[PDB]
Formats: sequence, C-alpha cells, structure tokens
Amino acid sequence: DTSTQTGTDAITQIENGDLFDFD
Amino acid sequence: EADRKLSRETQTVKIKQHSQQTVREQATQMARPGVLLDNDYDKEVTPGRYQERDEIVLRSTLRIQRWVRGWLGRKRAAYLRGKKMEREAFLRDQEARAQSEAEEHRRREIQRRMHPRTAADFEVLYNELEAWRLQETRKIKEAGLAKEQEQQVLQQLLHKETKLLQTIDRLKINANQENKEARIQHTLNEMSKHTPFTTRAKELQQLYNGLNLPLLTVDERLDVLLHVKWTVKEFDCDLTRELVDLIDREADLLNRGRNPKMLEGLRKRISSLFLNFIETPEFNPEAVRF
Amino acid sequence: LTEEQIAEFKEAFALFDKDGDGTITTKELGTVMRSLGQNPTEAELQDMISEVDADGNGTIDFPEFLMLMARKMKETDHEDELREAFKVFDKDGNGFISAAELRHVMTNLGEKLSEEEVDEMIREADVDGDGQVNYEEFVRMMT
Amino acid sequence: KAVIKNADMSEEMQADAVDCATQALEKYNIEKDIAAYIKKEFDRKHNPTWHCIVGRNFGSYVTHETKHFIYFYLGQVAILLFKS
Amino acid sequence: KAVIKNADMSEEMQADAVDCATQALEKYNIEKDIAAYIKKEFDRKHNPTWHCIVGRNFGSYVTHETKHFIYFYLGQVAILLFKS
Amino acid sequence: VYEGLWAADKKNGTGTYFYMSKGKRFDGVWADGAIKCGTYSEI
Repeated sequence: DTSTQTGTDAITQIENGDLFDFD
Repeated sequence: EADRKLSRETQTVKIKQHSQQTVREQATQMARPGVLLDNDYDKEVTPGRYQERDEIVLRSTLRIQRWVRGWLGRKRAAYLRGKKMEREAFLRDQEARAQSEAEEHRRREIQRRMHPRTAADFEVLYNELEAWRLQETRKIKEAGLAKEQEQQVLQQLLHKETKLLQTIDRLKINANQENKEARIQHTLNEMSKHTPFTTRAKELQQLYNGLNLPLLTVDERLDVLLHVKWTVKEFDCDLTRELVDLIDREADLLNRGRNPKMLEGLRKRISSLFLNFIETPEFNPEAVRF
Repeated sequence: LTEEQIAEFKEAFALFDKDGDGTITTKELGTVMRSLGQNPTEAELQDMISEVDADGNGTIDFPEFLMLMARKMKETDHEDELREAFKVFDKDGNGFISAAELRHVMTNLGEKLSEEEVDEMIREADVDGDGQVNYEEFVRMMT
Repeated sequence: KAVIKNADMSEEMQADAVDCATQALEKYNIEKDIAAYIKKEFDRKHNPTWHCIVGRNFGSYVTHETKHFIYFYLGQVAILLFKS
Repeated sequence: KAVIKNADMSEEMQADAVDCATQALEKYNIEKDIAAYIKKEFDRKHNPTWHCIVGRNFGSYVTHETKHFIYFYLGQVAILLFKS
Repeated sequence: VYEGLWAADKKNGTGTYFYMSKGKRFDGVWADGAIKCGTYSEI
C-alpha cells in the first residue's frame, strides 16, 4: 500500500685499506 | 488485551575479505673455502634484460587518459540525449493533452447543439440560428434580384426560419420535460438526505423509486403496490384512502389480466398521486424543510 | 563525411552546445570529439583545437568542422590493444596493482591524469581493497 | 530544512515524530539503536506496537495501516516507520 | 548462492522465499520493483501478511512475529522477508 | 499557530505551523489531511 526508496638514502662503502692493516 | 511477545534484531551491514601475513626474516651467510661447508641447493638463472619502461608507461597512461576523456564526452552526450528525450516527451505529452482537450471541447459543443439541456446551450443555438438568418439575408441583399419577388424570397426565408424555430421549440420542450423529471428526482434525493426522519424519507424514496421502475416483474410490482397500499393505509387519510382505492383498482385489473401497456397511464397517475401524498408533513416529517 | 557521419557529428555538436549557433567553441570541441567515440590524448586534442580556433570567429563553422572531423575520423585505433597494453603494464603478472600507485604513475607519466577524472574512474570501477583488481577484470568493468 | 516524501499521521504527531528523530540522531550513533529508540518512543507515545527501518539505500514496498506510516530523510540517512 | 543472515521461518518457507527472490531478481532489476514483486509473491505464497525489503546498506532492528522472519543476502543485495 | 491556505481544512495548500515551544516552523501542504509532505526549519 506504500512505495518508497532511499628516511634518506645512505651510502657506505668500505675503502681499500681502511679497515685492513698490512703490518 | 495483549502484550509484547518477542522480537529479533538483524542489521545487514557490508562485509569484506581480509589478508594479513607476518614478515619474513632471512639471513645470508658466507664462508671461507674449507672454514665452513654450506649445502648447495641454488638454481642457476639466465642473464636477462632489464629496461626505458617509463616512456611505455607514459604512452599507456596517455592512451588511458584519451579513453577517459572519450568516456567523459560520452557521459556528456548521454546527459544531452536524456535532456532531449525529456523535452521531446514533454512536448509530445503536452500536444496530446491539448489535442484531447480540444476534442473534448468540440464533443461537448456538439452534444450541447444536439441536446441543449443547458439554457446557455439553448441560447447559443438561438444565436446561431439568428446569425444564419442574418447571413442568408445578407446573401439575398447581395444578390439583389427581382425586387418585386424579393418579398417572395423574404417570405420563403421566413418560412424556413419558422420551421427552424418550431424544431428548436420542440427540442426545448423535450429538454424541459427531462429537466422536470430530473428536478423531481433531485428533490426526492434531497428529501432522503443520519436521523430517524432521514431514514423515513429514505424508505419513502425507495418505495417511490420502486414504484417508478422500468421492466419490473409483474409479481414484484404487485408486491410493491401492496406494500405501498399498506403504508398509505397506515396514515389512513382521505387522500390516502383515495390512493388506496386507485392502487386496489390497478391491482384488480392486473389480477384480471391485461397488457401493462394498457394500465401504464393509470400507473403513472397512481405514482403522481403517491408522490404528492408523500410530499406532505404527515407522510414525511422532513417535508417541513422542503 | 557521409550522411551517417554527418548525422553523428550533428549529434555530437548538439551535445556540446545546442544553442543553435551553428558552430562549436574550442572548449567544447574536445567534448564533441570524445562523444564521437574517439579517444585522442590531450596533446592531440590541443592540436585539433588550435588548428581551428585561430580564425577569430570563436568557433568552428559547419563546413570546416565537418571536414576537420572527417580528417580526424579517418584515423583508426583499437581499444583491445590498449587494454592488453595496460594489462602488460600492470606490475603484477595477473594485473593486480595498488590503486594509489597506479594513479600516481598515470598522473606523473606522459599526459597528466586529471584528478577529477581519476577519482570518477576509481569510483566507477570500485576496486577491491582486500585484493587489487586484476587488469582484465578492471578493463572489463571500465568498458 | 527537512524533507518527508510520504507520511500518514496527525500534524501534532508529525511534529512530535520530527522532534523525536532529531533527539534520537543527537543521542545515538548506531542506526539500528536509533531506530529502536525511535520505535520504542513511538510505541510508548503512538499506541504500541510499531516498527521502523533505518538504512542508506533500500526500496520500500509494504502495506501498512491507515494513518500509521511515516517516512522522512534527515542528515545523511532516511527513516521509514510504520505500525505493524 | 544466497546466504541467510537471519531467518525465523520454516525451511520450506525459507526455500520458497529464496526461490521467489531469485525469480524476482531475474525478472525485476529495480530495488523497489524487486521488493514489490517479492512482497507480492510472499503474500500469495505463505500468508496475506508480508514484508519484503530490498537494499544493500539497510540495517534495521524491528520486532517480527515468530516463524515469519527472514533476512538473506543474495549476490550483492540484501533481502529481508517477513510477515506484516 | 498554523497560517496558510485551507479549503474546508485538510487542503493541499501552502501552510506553515510555527511550533513556538520548539522554536521551529514547518512549511508544506496538508494534502487531504493533517500533513503529507513538507519541510521543517528552525526559524
């Protein structure tokens, strides 16, 4: 009856001979 | 009485799937040759080619934007087509309604011309006849021949006008008879128009309508006449006695046997007398109002 | 060019502007071309527009409009090829990619994607949040 | 600014229903809870029992009682109520 | 396949309502029209009292009689079948 | 206070009811009864 709707890049490189001691 | 029994609640909300997975920790270990052995289960792969793709993605996005612009233009064209369709439908509906109204007005005018129940229709018909006579007289004057016989032409036109007036008068007489019948019916309806007096008036109106009924059965008419005679004898006045005598005469004729066409006039007489008696304060208390 | 093409062009011109001026402005020229079923990029639309929006009349009269539109319609393109290209361009093999990333790539690559157009397309497609829409299914839904 | 597409109730009842709807919307968040509160308030004031439907998009087609069915839209949702 | 969110009725009645909803959905493709067809079918099938609601975002709490309540989801729409 | 056009009451005419206590006003048409459709504002 009703109708409705609705943080920066970092570069680190080991240098040649930096960490190694020859003697 | 009554009381609440029970109830249930259920809401249909939207639902969706989900996907949850924890992170994965991996460790890559290298070893010196012979210091630590590592199981080998790796798979070799081809070199491959990597490319650049930015230009291809840009071209694809340009094509996609072109298609999107085409779709937007299609939507605009669809809106325009909907507006045009609505305008055309409105114009067609208005034209059809205007044509129907004009046809109804023409039909009403034709019906008024054929049967001028309205006094306005009768006046319009008389005015139209007068205008036609004036046009005929103007045509005769324009012709302007046989001045001696111009009187004869005028006499012929007068005879035609007299015939038309006689036809109009006959139509008016028929309309007047119909209007008198309609006025009697409307007065009867208004009298029956709740109170006990209104109920009595309604019963009297029902009896009168039954008396004035077409193609009624002989037995039904006799029973209605007997009921009306009983109602009249309830009042038992002088006019009531005369009406009862007339009703008894009609019933005796019907029982003796004859064509109802032979007694239709007497039946109309009895109906008129009964209506006149009913339209009295004694028969109907509401008769004071009318 | 032909009778049917002229009727289609008249329908597109009426959709762009039905005032009866007999000409279509440069702003609505792109809309008319889009309603004609063509899919030209923004650069090509500008190329077609400025190639008739110089004479000073403020619009393209009937003859120039019809000849230019016939020249434009002489070209042909395939929507299936574009759909396959988009399916391949989708990063995942199945064609399921992030809507935000795809919209950003489209806006920042080549012809910039309009924000309103992208939002309308996304709303029409209604991609699933739980699982990214496959390329073929998204193409079918869009067209 | 309000809207009521279709309703069947007294003028005072409609005003009371409108006032109740605003109070329910102000004092409730769940649509079903607001509908239940409105239904209970209507039932306690308009000859219980009755029922109501709350949602966002739904076509309605039912046969309610005479002068026992109202419908209106407020805020973001639409409210349809009718006595069972 | 249709999933019944809630149902209080006979299994045959529930199956009959499901068949009516599927037939109405195949025939009527409008939310108001499908509900009207479903309501008409439901009234003629089980009992004169019927109540069919069609929608996708309609969640309501309304009292219903026993053995005369149903709420099922078919495809993407939500169907609520009951007796008024 | 109800002010507007009526036709033997319950008429679908422009009418406004001013609920002073609530401070609101409802304007609409009393179509074949007390009310069928209208809009309520806060005056």
